[PDB]
Amino acid sequence: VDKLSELTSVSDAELFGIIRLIKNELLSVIDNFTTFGDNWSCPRWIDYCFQQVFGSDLKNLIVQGDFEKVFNISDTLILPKQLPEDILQLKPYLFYQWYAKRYTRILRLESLFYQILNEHITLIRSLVSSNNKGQYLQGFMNDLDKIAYNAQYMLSDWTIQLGYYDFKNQVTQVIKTSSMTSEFNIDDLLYDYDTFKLTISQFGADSINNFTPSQDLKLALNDNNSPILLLGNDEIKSNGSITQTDDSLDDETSLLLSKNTSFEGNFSAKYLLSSVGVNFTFKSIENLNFSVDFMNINIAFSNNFFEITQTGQETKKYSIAKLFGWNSLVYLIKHSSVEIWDIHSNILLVSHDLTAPQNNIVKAPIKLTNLDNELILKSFEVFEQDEEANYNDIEQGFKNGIIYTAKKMPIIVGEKYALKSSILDDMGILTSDENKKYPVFSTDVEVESSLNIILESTTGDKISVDAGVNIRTINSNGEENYLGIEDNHLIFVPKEEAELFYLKKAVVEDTIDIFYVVKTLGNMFINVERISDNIYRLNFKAGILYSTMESDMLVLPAEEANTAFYIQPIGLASLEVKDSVLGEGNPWLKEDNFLDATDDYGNQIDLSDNRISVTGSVDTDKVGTYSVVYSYTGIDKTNTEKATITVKLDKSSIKTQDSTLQNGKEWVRADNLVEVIDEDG
Amino acid sequence: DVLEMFDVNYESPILESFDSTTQSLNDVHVFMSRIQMSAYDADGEGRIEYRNLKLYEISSGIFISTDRLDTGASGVEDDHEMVDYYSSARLTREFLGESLDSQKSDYFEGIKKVFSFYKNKCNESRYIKEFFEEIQFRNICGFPKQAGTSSTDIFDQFNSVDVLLQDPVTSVWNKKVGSKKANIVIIPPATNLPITEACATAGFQPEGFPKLGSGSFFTVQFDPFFSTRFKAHETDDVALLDPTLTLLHEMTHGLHFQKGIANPVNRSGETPAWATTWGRVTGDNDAFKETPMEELLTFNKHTIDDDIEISDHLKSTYIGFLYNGRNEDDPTESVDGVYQNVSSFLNQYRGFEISSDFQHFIESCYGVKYNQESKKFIVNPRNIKRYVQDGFFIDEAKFARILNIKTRSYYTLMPDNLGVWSYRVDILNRLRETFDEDRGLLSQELDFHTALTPVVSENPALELEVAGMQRMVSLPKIKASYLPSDIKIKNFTGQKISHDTILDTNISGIIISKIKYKSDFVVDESMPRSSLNTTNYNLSPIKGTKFETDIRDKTSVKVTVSEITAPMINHVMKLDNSKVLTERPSLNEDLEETFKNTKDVYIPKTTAMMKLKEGADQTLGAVGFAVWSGQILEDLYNLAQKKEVSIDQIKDDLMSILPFYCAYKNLSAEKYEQAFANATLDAFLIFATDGGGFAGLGITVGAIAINSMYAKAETMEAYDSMFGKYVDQYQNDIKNFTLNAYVQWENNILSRLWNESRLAITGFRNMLKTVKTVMEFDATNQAYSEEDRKIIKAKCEEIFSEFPMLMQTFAKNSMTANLENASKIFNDIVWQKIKEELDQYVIDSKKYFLDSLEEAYNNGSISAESYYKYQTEAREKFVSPREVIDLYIAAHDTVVKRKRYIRRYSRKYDLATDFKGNTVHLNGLGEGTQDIQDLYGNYSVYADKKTVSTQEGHFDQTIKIAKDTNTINKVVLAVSSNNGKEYALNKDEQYTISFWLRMPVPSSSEERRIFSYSAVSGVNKEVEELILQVKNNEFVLATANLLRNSEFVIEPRIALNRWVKITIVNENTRIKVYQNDNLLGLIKDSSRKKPIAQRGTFKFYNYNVDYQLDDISYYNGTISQRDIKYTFKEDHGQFVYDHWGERLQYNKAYYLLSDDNKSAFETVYETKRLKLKSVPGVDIKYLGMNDRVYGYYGGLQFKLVPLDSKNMNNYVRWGDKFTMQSIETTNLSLAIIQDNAYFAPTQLKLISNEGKSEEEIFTFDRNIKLQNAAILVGTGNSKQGPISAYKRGYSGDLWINGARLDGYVTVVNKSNYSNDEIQEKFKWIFVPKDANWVE
Repeated sequence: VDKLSELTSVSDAELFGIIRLIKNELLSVIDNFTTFGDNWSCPRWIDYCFQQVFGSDLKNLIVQGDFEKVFNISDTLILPKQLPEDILQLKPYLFYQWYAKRYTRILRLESLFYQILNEHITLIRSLVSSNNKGQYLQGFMNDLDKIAYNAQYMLSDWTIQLGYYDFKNQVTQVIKTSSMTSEFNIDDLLYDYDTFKLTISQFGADSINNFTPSQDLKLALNDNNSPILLLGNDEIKSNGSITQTDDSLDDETSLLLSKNTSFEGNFSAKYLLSSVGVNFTFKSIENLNFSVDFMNINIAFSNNFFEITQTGQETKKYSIAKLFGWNSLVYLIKHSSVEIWDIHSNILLVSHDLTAPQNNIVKAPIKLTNLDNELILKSFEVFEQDEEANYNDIEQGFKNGIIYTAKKMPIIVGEKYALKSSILDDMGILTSDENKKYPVFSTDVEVESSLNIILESTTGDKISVDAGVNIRTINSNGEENYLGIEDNHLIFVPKEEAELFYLKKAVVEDTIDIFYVVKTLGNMFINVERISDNIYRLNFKAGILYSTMESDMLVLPAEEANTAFYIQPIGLASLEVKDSVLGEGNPWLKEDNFLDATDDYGNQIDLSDNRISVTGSVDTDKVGTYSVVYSYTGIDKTNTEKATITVKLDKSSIKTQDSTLQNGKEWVRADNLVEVIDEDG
Repeated sequence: DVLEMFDVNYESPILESFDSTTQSLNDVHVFMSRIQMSAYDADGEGRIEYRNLKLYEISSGIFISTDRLDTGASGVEDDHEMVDYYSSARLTREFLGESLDSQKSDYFEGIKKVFSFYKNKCNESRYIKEFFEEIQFRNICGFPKQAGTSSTDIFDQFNSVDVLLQDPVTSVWNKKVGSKKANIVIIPPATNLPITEACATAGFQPEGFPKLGSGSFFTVQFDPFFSTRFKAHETDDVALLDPTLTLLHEMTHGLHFQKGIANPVNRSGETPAWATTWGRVTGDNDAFKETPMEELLTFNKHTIDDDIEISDHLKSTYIGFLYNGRNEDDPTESVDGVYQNVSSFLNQYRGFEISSDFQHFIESCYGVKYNQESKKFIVNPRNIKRYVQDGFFIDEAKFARILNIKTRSYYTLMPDNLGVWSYRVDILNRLRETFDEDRGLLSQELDFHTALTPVVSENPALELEVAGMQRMVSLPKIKASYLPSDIKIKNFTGQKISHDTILDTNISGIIISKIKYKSDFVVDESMPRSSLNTTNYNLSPIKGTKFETDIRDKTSVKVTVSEITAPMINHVMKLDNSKVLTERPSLNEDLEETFKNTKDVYIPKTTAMMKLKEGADQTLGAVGFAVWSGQILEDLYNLAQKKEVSIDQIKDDLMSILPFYCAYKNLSAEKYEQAFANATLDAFLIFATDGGGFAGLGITVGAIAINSMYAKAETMEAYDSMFGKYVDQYQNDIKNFTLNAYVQWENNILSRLWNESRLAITGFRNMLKTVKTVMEFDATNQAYSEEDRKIIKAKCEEIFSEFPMLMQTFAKNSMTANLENASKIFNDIVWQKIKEELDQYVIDSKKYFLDSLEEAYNNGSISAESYYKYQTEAREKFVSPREVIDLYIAAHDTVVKRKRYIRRYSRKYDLATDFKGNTVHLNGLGEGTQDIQDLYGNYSVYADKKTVSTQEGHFDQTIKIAKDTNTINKVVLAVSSNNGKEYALNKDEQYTISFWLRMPVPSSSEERRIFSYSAVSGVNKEVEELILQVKNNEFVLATANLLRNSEFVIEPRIALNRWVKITIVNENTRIKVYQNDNLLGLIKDSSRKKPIAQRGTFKFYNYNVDYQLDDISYYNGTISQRDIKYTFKEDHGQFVYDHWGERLQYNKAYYLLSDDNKSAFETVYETKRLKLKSVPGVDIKYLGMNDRVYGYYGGLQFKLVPLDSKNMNNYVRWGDKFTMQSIETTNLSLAIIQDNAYFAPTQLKLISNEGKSEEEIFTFDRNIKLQNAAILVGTGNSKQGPISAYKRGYSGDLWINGARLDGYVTVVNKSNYSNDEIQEKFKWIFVPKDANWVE
């Protein structure tokens, strides 16, 4: 009221300010009644209408006894003068009798609130569309269409709730006030709510799609079988090679965007109160440089930095973690903010404040220019979402069934992985003991022989959670020992006495990582039990205490992270150095000629690690070349990288002396600076 | 192994001769010793003295004494009681009808029975075993080694107790013969302390300020024979504090004393501001309340009605500030921290060649490693972060969840005077069986324990008066009654970075993901537990006192406030009970006039109290009272519903308020809605004044300034140090700024609004005690008719029975409004101002870096290589931080942790719950034959192995229950929560039992029983409450614990081989039944007969068909229909299900049916075109009747082949693409093929799948996650790529409908018009050929 009174013009800003108040007026609900019914979801604007007419709201005048007074219901149900052979048969007869006698008198006051709801929304369509001309307006009228369609169903659903607890009350009163069936099972004459409600009205406010579908990117073929490319249902442009690849995160195909390859569609937010976005899955190989141009915002992913430019505003660079494998990203455009989400782990990545007003209602294009090596897209949906839709409450993972490594590539049968524990990370190395009968997690730094892991199923290559595996164990030399179980200990067995292990997806409390518990068919879960200061056993315990079976996952508490394992790849060890041409006297640290290193699992480590030794120094005073050996000493192999640092002789002096010029003495350089010599002199 | 107790009695002889050669000191167990105490004198001056005490080494490092050291007078007279019982006679004289020696013999046998209970709880939980180890067997190291202790000497005053013999020359026990390993000392409460006061103290506190990491053995002054009463979470159900938890609260305090992380202290000696929380009441003189964060971490109890708690990210901030210390701008207020005190202690051994037993003594003390070369301790700044983090791995709240014993802090004890606090606990079972060694106290109901009889009982109180008025409000003197103070804004300034500045390195900001698993404690049997080193100490009286935890403040502050605080509004809203009501309560609608009468009750000006101030009209009899009281109940529920408002401060969001909150600003609930137009964020505060002045929301954030560079040397190496260091402090300033911003939000906003959430639930509970007493006074109105009082008093007791659920509904809404307000103030005010300030910090520091780098290069103070190094460095480092995203992920992990707490909230809880609210996790943990075991350890499962099985099945595992056609009503599975203790019985108990049930069709009406819940009505007594059975040819949920005991016929056919979910919400009055997610009906209009507890048995009986069960659950309170629908959808997870309710499987023979007709495909006469034909129904007998149910075995069967074939038992999830292969002919698969020779031009056909075929890849519509059924979508691709629109007919997705002449396909509409109407999805059903279904 005070918004629509103190207004001579509706701004584009006040369009959003109004539609939130109409959504808070016509979609607001008072929840609880708790007598004459429990689920009584009455809209707020109708009880205000009953408050203005009768002084009290509708709960305070059903209690008074004015339900049949204010609904103009002037009739009660009656049994027939001859009841059937089965009093079960007057179960729907009282549903037809109550519909005619009493519900159509409720339904005729639903008619009046449907007319008052339509005449109010007609007025705010009149007060805004005549006082605001702007590109946002079609979003306001489209959203008033959505609030009207939803409030007309919320009004519809509320009379069924009023109807159900009136039908429930009239059927008790029709057989308590009769001697024919005075004592009888009234629950044989009543209906449950979802058979009463779906008999009257098949659809309610729960059946409304609040937003239009998500516009899947797809390859297709014409009637002339020409390779078109859809975005939902409408063909879009395509500029380069977009072909299919079996390289997927699951056993589906995937799209291969080649170098400098782009499609271009169109999109628009239908409503004002919506966030719009791009949901897409891709394999994050190195040197990816793609760029999505969505709703006049360019979001350029480049070398694990995010650049977001609004059209006509400053480019802002955003630093993320190194995205390692298959990533699900959502490029959300909100009001006044652009947000990038990881949907594997359900965390925020980038949040860029929009400095210009963002209009998502006009049609703006959707590009994806690839700009570097071949982007393996899996999905690409352009959706439109609720503005207060959280990505925090969703339980994390691909929700796929495939078991992934910590670097989010799927596990293939073979391929020599590495079991890591969650208690003790990458620094906790799986190995064999002195007797070569147990696998042991040793957190030493002098571990002799690491033990890699090979899972195998004789099924599909991407290993499912639903399939049991055998876990071979191969050391640095190639001794293959299958893992088995005796006396509740994980030991080494032959092939024929191996045991089916069932990897199950799990999470522990205060982390965002996806772990795996390893169980058997008998619910015996591998625990990492500590036996020495630096040595851990793998002993099976029956079930996980205080573990919650969620959807298919286990929610481990922080105290039961023994059972949480994860898997890393191997042979990803790297060390890259450069050759820096120094000068005589110019300083050198060991991190100057070091570019980038990487663990056996692919972790980007630096020179401050206790595995990279720099054997050699320089002088920077004598002219001679100096070779510095950088060396990463792994768990099994040590790779050394030569880095030579020349010290080129520099003799750089620009010796000067002072001068006094004469009467307007034309000036050149040569009268002052006297001795200038280069590096070699 | 762990609490392995020595053969030591009270009657065991003391050590009087040692001889030093024949016998070991490790075999001495009773001896005289010396413990450092905080003695007092006649002056009241404290001094830290040593006291002689006879010790008794009851276990391998644990000593107890029975002496009550003369530590000065109490100052409080004998047999008085402030809140703890003060006496001077206990363990000094004859006290309460027993001699000194009998008190001394009982205290030995009493403490040794408490530790007997802990040893029985050592083997039943790994989490208690890891505690008693970490606390008894630990190596303890203290830093500033005193006089008479050499370096490289493993036993000194920190971790040993002296063994004293008596002199020949005099009777004084001071002839030291050695000192053995000490971890714990349990003495009685001393002379200067009350009888019931448990207090933990570090054993040795040296002179000077305690260093963080300086460990000590801990002394506990604890008496297990006394307790104080507490008002439990169960409202006005008073209980007794369990003394076996009161010791575990102090050992938790004492584990911090062994690690050194218990008294964080700055350089000036005081506690830092980040280590306490301060309350405040301002007025004539200021009153404050300090609650240290070590107390908040020892009782880290996560409930709404407990102020003594911190979040997991605020805990980690305190854990990380103990580890790395915290430099302030004033360096006398900096904290040294653990890492910078262990590292300053282990560098004294850097060139000294310590021994092997001393090296292992430290390497297990601090997790460090020692190399034989270089003679030094390599200290690791991750094993010390792991050292401080593992000091707080457990707390009194986690002990009370393992041990099902109820608790409340001494720091939140409200004197609601039900009488006397101090009770006598009988731990030796002298009068009745009170305390076992297997189970603890067999009750906490204070009718067991004998109450003490004091002479004077003066509760301490905060006396608040309004300035110009006259009414004293004696609040409790606890943290709840004070305004929680804002944390001081930091205001980060410049650094002036040089090449030699030792800037911090181990600073971690907000940590998002951390495994907080306390690493297991390795034992070392090859380490000495004593030393035969007579070295005299300095036992001179140090002037001061020792830091004692859990000291109870017993003063009373009088403050004359200016403004009425919410705690006071809460107070005067209470009926002021204690009287018998002669006149009506003088209900007063004005707050500033209630403080003028000292007899009025402040009622808010709502339409619930204005109908209570004006009574019922007595002219109308029972009917007018039912309308009056009934309307008041409805008008109180209107105050409980959260309603959204709008603020100009919060863009794009509607903030929430409860109508009740007007009570705290004395508004009419419609003038209160007026005040949110033209408003600020300093509204939404019900508690916005400390008593003197306005105290608004501290949303202001300190400004962060860029650092300077000042080179003191002009070398090229000095600038490469300075240009490197400037980026290093740039990252350090951001990591401290985003961490200071989390603690400003989590304290000033989230903790302030959560405290105003619980000040509202208190005040709403207080005004509901005014509704009760006025409706009860009006029910005893003599003007009413005497047979109308039978109807009127029954109505007052019926509106009262709805207070339970009203106050749950109010608490779930007051929490949800104030949590979403604190969530929205973060997203819109705090995190926006962090992002706005750090954007100017990133930009100005980059501008400052790249104007000194180009200045130093052009001048020539840096090389060309170094200029190119730090230009690529500024491009990669001076960028938008990921710590403002880590600040987001921190603040939205605390909110999710509290959005989950509100979802599982119960007014009354008994068992340790889940995060879903469940208290049961039956699992089938068996090698070959599965024995069912509860995984939460709350329940005890009896499973008759002849019939109860456990299979793979529904979601993970089912409990199959076999037939018994011979003997009816035999319990075969019984999941009990009944220990045999005495619980708080109430009629006002709600719960929610819930289980999935798959039962085939039962042909017989044998009038058996399926299932019976039976709640605990006493001590090893149980009344049946909810019986599901076959009663008259229909399943009936009967009822056995109501005053009238109605039944409820399950009309929907639940036994048709399909997985149903039966939820029974048993409130007091109503019992709602749910099938899956729809309310089948109620049992109302009757209350509970016998009072019950929230413990009980889940007796599942034998039936005459093999039925199954799954997710048998029990919730401590009611579950909404909203929350039953949400639980039901999330129970199904990400799978697509059969009709039977079992997950779909690839390579499985599925009858594909239509879900509306149940009509199935069929080939046209000879061709491969499909025609949907109807599947005939089944004439069954269901419980002896003649039901006619849906038939499912008709027509064509279809596998779902995946895209590259694996094997059968893989499950189908939402988003899994497959290929429907015919089974009757294996070489044919479903495809959608355009023919243009039929009426339907784009029919659904069976095409050949041999070789490179273009069979259609199908899927299910992911965006419609149905249960029991799904919508097929022809994806439009094949295994050879996308299908040609010439061959197919269309190009994209096709829904598969039941319409020929459309060709059973319609286009999936994704245009901007598809949600203008209702979608009309066509559901399909997959029935596999099941063996419990015949047609």
